[PDB]
Amino acid sequence: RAKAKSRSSRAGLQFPVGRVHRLLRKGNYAERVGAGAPVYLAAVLEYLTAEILELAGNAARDNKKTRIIPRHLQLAIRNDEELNKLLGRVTIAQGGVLPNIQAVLLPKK
Amino acid sequence: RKESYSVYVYKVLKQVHPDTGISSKAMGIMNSFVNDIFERIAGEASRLAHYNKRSTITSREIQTAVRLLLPGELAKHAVSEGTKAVTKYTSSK
Amino acid sequence: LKSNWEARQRAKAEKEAEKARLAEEARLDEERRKNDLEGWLEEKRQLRLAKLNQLKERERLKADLGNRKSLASQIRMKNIALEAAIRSLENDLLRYDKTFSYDMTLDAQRDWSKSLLHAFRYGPRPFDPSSQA
Amino acid sequence: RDNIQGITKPAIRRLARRGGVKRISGLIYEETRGVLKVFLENVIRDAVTYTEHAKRKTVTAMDVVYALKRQGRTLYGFGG
Amino acid sequence: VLRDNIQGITKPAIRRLARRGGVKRISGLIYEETRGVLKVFLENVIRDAVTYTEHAKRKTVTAMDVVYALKRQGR
Amino acid sequence: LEDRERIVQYPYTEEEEELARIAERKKESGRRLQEQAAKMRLERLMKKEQELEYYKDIQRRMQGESKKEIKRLLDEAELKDEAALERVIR
Amino acid sequence: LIRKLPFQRLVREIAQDFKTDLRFQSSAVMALQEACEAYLVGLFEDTNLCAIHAKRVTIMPKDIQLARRIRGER
Amino acid sequence: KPHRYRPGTVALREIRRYQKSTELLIRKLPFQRLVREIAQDFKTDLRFQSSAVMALQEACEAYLVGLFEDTNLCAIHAKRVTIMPKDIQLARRIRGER
DNA sequence: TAGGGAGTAATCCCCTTGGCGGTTAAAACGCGGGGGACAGCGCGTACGTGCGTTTAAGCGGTGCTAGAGCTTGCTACGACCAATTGAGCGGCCTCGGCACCGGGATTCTCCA
DNA sequence: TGGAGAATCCCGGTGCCGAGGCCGCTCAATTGGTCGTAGCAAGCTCTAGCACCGCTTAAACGCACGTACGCGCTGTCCCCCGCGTTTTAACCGCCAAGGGGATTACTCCCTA
Repeated sequence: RAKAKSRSSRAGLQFPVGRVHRLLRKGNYAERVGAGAPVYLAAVLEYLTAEILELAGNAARDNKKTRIIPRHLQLAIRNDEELNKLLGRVTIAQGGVLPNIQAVLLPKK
Repeated sequence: RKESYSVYVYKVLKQVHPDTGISSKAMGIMNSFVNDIFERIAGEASRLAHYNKRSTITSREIQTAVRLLLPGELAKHAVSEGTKAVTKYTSSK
Repeated sequence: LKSNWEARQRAKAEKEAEKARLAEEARLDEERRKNDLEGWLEEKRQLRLAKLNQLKERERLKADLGNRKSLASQIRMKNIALEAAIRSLENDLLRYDKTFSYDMTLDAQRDWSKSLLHAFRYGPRPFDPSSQA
Repeated sequence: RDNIQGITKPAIRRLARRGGVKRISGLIYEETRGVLKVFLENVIRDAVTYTEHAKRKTVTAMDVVYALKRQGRTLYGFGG
Repeated sequence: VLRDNIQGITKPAIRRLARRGGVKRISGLIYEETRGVLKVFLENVIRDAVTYTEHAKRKTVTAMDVVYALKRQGR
Repeated sequence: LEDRERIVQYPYTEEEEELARIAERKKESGRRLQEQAAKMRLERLMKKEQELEYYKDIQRRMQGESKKEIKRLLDEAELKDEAALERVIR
Repeated sequence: LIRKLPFQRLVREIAQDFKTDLRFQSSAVMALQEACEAYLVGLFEDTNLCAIHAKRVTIMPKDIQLARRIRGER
Repeated sequence: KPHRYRPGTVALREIRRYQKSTELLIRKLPFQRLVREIAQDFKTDLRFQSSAVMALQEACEAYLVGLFEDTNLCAIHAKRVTIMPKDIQLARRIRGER
């Protein structure tokens, strides 16, 4: 018997192709689940996780914080033209809002 | 036994920002995001299979779900990184 | 082609048997009406009342259905984890129940001739928006 | 009991400040209380059905989250 | 090749659509704005309907492809 | 009420080959819709009668084969029992 | 409301950017037009509310922008 | 004589404070009683997890904060600095919510 | 004939609700004044109505061929399950990030 | 422009507590084999999508022309802000209750 090599390792992914395969089966999404669908999906999950975490890691550094706080995830999402399209109807616990004052409200010169 | 993507989110984190950390409260949002985007792709992949009277979720379902669900440049890079992973998978085993 | 013709013929036999069954039911109702008219009309009145209750329940249901969208999604989790009849009864009562009258019918109960707001706005005449006059 | 009056005028003010609002009509406070109660009723009603169809007496955060996602107002942070 | 066909929703067509919406008076700046609004909507439903058409390996976009694409815009 | 009511007139202004052509289009479109319904029904006739024969053959095999086969054979009709299968049969 | 042939050419023109030589069913064109008519009719109704707000009678592009922004399309 | 800022100065200071912060703006215990008061009319002897009511503050405060933003745009569209109830009514009606 | 399910009540751990007390910070109350809401007014220009022109959309008709839609044949592949182990969860630990405080420095407002 | 004071910054100090890492186990992911099938490849039909032509008219469009409505401008005021005083009740802590649920006890009778 050959030693096991995890399906993630064979795809290079950090995300777990085996669990993603189970969850596609347990969820009854369809009668059958091809061997490649968990690999493709887990790669996309790892990409979208990496996109948001780089922008949130920037926002954390911009605020001198080493840890991503929920604030930094909300800032990263709402400042991004595509994450704000993807998550445009998502509410984030302790995310807050973008600092945004309508210019007509600022004191007149 | 409750299952969380937190260990995999943290491995992605140390690739994009080796110095940077995350709070468990922010990790809960990340875990909520991964579950929500899994559910949205898998749900559209289910509908895509059903619409075509196919019993199998193939990678072609996932690819079309990602092109439906994601906007713009996210869709194109997502489709790229998935096709790469499936190729490296198939070339290995 | 004969097999396709057979399918047409099979339904034609079912159509003929349906028409015969309806005609046989009509023949019985004819003799029930001729002999048991008072009982026969009392059937149609009670049937109309039942059909009215069924329609009112259906009309109430049609008011309950979609009163709040999440009604469906709430109930679905429990699993996971008359018009022609009323008209026909009314028409027979109008034909033969000399105590029945058109003002009883749901048609009259929805006629402009029975509406106060038509009188208020347009008086005893019928109204049409086609007339510029 | 009428605990909707416990949503005080300052609390409604701060929500409007985070909403970027400069001047608030004194008629807003009663209208905002009506808005909040109508919203909060709908979510709790949906949540209680998940609680009862799970045969529970305790409403759980995921009951609320499923009620919110059912309403199109997906909330991240409390669970997947 | 097709070009400039967005002018084919004429100004009176915009009026008919606007009066059906109850609009009484229409700034002339509405016409070019409504054309921009129509095209940005129609591009999204066509893009998804074509994404469904490709999945079936069809060359014909079907009414059911439109229905699925509209149902997705509903989300 | 026509005595109690009084009526004030605001000022107003008021204004066959096409009729045959319209009637032709109405006739043709109506007939074509009836042809579509008849074709759909006649299509349903062959399908549903063969599905009835499909259900009947499932019943025949269910009745013939061992009683342990009953549910698994009627599961070819995606239904647990004839008490269910008779519903869709009817 | 919209005329069929010019809307047809509009949807084919848009399709060129997504896939060349696409075919369209006669029924697929109408399902698009009736959705576009219903979208626009249902939007002017929201611009009119924005024009009857702020006391005007005349809808402005500023009203389309507010109607779309509050519908969430912006 | 003590200082006094002009009308609108501290309103902007307050906007810039609350748009910078993330902490919840409705008081906790007054909201718990509103939730339980609402829940009583659906089912007696219900309980809520603390996380279930805290999840429910976060949802409704985001709903109100998001609504105020839409109503503020309705005010300034009427050329008003002041939001008024008909701004709430317009915003929700455009949203298909009133 | 026997085994294990149905009934029931005592036993005992977990955990959510409610009250008490303080105290303290935020909500409530007052009031001056300001400035923004809003009504009233003038103009002008910009948009709806009408008429003559044109333009091309829509209907009836002919011809073609692509490709949707269906039937047939087979093998590849994912469902399935028994055997094996290591990835990933639950519990425990600690130190360093971050907050919160205090006081001195720079910014911003507003009135002169 | 200046200025005073009030508001916000920043810098250093303190603490605590939660994040990140370590350890046991397990159980759920992986290896290996069997069997059915399902969907992929070929081949036939013929459906309806596309292209073109010619006529009809009714919808579009250019321009005349007014007046109805948009908007700047003035006046008023009232009503919402900003800030000081009064009051209340939100938040925290600690104990209480009981209430629910899973395990254990023991008879009685169904069902294999």
